[PDB]
Amino acid sequence: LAQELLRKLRQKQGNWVEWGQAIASLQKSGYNPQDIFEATGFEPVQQNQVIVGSQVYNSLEKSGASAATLAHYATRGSDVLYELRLLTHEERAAAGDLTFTHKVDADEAREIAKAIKDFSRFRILPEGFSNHPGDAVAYQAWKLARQYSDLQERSRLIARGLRFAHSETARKQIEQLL
Amino acid sequence: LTYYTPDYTPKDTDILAAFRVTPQPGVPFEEAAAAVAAESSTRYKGRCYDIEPVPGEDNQFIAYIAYPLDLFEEGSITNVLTSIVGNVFGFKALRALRLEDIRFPVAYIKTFQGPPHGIQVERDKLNKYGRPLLGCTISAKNYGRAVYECLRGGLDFTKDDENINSAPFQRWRDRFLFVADAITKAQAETGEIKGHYLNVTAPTCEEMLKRAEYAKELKQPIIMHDYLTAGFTANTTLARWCRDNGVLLHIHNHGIHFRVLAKALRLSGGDHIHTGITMGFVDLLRENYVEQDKSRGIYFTQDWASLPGVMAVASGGIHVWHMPALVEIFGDDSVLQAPGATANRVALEACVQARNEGRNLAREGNDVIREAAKWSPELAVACELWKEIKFEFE
Amino acid sequence: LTYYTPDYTPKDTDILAAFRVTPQPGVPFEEAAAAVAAESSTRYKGRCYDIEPVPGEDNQFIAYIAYPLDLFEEGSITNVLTSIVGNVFGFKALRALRLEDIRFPVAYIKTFQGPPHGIQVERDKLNKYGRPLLGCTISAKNYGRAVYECLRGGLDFTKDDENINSAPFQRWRDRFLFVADAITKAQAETGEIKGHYLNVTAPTCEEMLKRAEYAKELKQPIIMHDYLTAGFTANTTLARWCRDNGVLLHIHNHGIHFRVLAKALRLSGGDHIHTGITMGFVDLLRENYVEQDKSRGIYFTQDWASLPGVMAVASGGIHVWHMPALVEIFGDDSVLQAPGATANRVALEACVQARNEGRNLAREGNDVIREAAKWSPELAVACELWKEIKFEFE
Amino acid sequence: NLKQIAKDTAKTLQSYLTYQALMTVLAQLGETNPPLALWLHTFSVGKVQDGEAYVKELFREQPDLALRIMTVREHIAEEVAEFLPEMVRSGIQQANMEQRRQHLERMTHLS
Repeated sequence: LAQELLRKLRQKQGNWVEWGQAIASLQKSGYNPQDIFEATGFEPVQQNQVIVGSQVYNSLEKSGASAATLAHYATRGSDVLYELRLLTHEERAAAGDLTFTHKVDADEAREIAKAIKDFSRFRILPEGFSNHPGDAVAYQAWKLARQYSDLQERSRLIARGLRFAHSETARKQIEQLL
Repeated sequence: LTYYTPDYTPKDTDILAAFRVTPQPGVPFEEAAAAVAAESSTRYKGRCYDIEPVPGEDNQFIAYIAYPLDLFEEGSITNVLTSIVGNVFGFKALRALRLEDIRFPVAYIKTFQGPPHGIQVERDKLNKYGRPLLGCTISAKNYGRAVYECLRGGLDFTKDDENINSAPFQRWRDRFLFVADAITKAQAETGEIKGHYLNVTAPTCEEMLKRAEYAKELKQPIIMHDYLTAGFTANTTLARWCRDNGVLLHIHNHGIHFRVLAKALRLSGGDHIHTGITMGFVDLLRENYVEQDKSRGIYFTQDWASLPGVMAVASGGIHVWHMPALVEIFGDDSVLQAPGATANRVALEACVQARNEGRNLAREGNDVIREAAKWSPELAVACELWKEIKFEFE
Repeated sequence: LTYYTPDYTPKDTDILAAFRVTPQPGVPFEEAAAAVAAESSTRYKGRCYDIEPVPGEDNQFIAYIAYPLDLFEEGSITNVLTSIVGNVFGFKALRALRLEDIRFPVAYIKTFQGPPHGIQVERDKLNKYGRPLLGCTISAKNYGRAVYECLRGGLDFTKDDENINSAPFQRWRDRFLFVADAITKAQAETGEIKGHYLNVTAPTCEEMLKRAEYAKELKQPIIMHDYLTAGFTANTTLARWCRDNGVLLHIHNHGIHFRVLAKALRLSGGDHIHTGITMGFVDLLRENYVEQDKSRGIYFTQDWASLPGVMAVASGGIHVWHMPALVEIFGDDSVLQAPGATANRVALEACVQARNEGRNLAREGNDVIREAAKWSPELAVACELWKEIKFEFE
Repeated sequence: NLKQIAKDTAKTLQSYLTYQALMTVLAQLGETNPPLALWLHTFSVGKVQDGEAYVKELFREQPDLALRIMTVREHIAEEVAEFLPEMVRSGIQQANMEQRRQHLERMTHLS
């Protein structure tokens, strides 16, 4: 009797991971996605963001995140957690905490998930940085700020460089720019 | 020597070029760059404002030339590519010369209309969402019978490539029907909508206007041709046949680098073009804003300022077993190239769910191909055909 | 209240408005401005970033609202004037509301094509260079006989103004010939080329397409109509009849100030429009760059970035004796309104040479009119008719 | 090209030179500290390639013996790796003499 997962959607019953998981039930019982929108108000383009989000949020509380991150990402903050899809199971919950505090938008957490991707693509840690994503986006913001030889152009990358840098050794590398 | 003023900041609205220059023996680095910015154009003159060198390579230096805004015609790629590098490749005082980059302003990008269809607009008639595409290259009836059985394995389209025009054994009209009659017998029998990409190349353009009005009468999907042996002038009479019809989007030491050729081709038009630096222009066709990465060939900074993206085509060859290596690098928004066609769709669809679990698809790619053999006999054959060649010589 | 973020600098590419607001009693200055920036539009929202007051006037404050770039359609004045002030004039929480200014970006100005003809392009068929122009307003034969003798005194054109359409006493066709037959008899007999500006106003536009194809067949000069009882939509079907023909350029407490209406009308089109603040928009129609003059109504800064200028029309009335007062203020590049017509050309042509000697034409203006009476009998009559009214009561 | 080759060759033989590093330590600790050789032999079997990125995993659990492996990259990589030039091309000429002979072995079989 899978029709009671048809009912909990046009009544607005639950929160967004509760719909993010009830879709993948119905996507394992022979459903064409095209006809899912006929009885429930979500086209599978819009369902696509909460499939992958609940495929992240089951990994967010798994990998040891804090309480307030697991409180607000139960209710709001949807498409940011769609953008952490290109990571692994081990570093998403480290970034779910970090992209909550700064209240970043869709496109900014797009590139933070890109910056932690290349910082973890490396076989080697670069100088003065650790495993935290606050060091990841402050490594790129310093690696791409060495190339300016001008003072009043690099502080666009130093204010953001002093916005994320997590350990104190990663704070000194930003301080050499000044 | 008023063509070299390094005491100058290039404005917010200037057009702005680079050049990886290599001069003859004894030729200084400061007069070869004034030999470029002056002989391009003729307050109406370009000025080489910077002279940065290149470390550990054959005597190159990076010349930053800044042309004004008004020097050029609004909405033209032929003008920009010709008033800049007209007779500048023709000097003997240089050993080589390449054109690595161009910054268009925000003010000049939005004169152009761009690609007709984007990362959003492509999914309307194309029934594929959130997963990349597939398509393989192919008398007259027997030619129609072969595409009749390639699309029946998972190929999202096929390719009438390798230059099949109307020869005396296989005319142009009797090839269109038999690969239109071969779509109507695979649309319903496979549950999806597929095209067969067909050449429109003719001697004239009046004949080319008949090889594209016959194709889509209301008959037929989105059907393309090239840019070589053709121009940004030849493919403007038919890329703007997509301004009525939505029908042609695939474009199939001493030079001009491809990322200049890719700025010229988004702004001209088309929805997915064929091709750190491999990652470089594929973050120009797809992104909105790109900050300056000198180790990627991206020497400038220009936001694209709300204009439709364009995807990429796989350009390495046959790839049947080397499937998860492409899925990470080109991402979601790209396009890739009947038992031999059913092995292609299965290896593509499998990896995408093992990415979304959180499994590191870079360090695990082959085992995802191996677990997909236990329900697919066409991947049982292919993995043995490809290469396991290694070295453990430590 | 996310529609008021004063912690924000408006970007290089934002669209940027002002408003001279006046609220009801007790209504704060910070919520009336969020009552404007929010109910205009609906990252896609305008934000009032500044709240500056007005000294010594009835409780006004200047609201600086910043809409994004992408919010609007490229090349449209109807959209910009409607998505901004659609239902914002319809509140009861304000006593008044005016729209004093708009900054268009550099990126959005050069989407538009602008006036077809400028301060340069007007001098091609118009045979007048470096000196302003002259033109006076006028059965069917007897109407043709009167313009037959106004242009024969120096009038560079004439005006079929005060709304003469086809009435049952004077039809539309039998007015065009008799003021075309009256140009062919004054072009050669006076040594210059003159037009007679004629109305094209019809009920339909299919009839208006016949009142403008008959006028210039190849018959006739540059011939205009209005903007009121008409739109930026009505005069787009015929201002782009100047994109083939070069033929229609003259445009003849609680509101919208004229300098908003003048940005809307250069960018739409036309070569000389009818109208510190009188000096204000006439340094917007004619200039390239204008820096912020808060005591002139020019509250913003935007370079026009290479787009054709547009001149001004004298708007005070009959001016026969008050000639050198207009020549300084509107300058060279403007337009002004048979014995009674020969007094007009003489008083204009005389002052211009006494400016170029170096004589201060402001503090000397009447004596230049008086010395031009000793070779012209038509200026002997006019200076006695006008006003010498003074007060020496010290 | 060749710089694609030569930079790939630079890391391969390096990882081979960091193996003779680990083997010199291996015979050394079979004489000084036989408990330390029996535990180094336990970690050695783990099938981990990339000798440069193999010593980094040694610093994770044992930051000290990974310096003695590194020590001979200055000391034993000078008596092994600078003798490579005069000792490749001699073997190339030998393979030009070992293998040209069997073109004659088929020819005598064809004789």
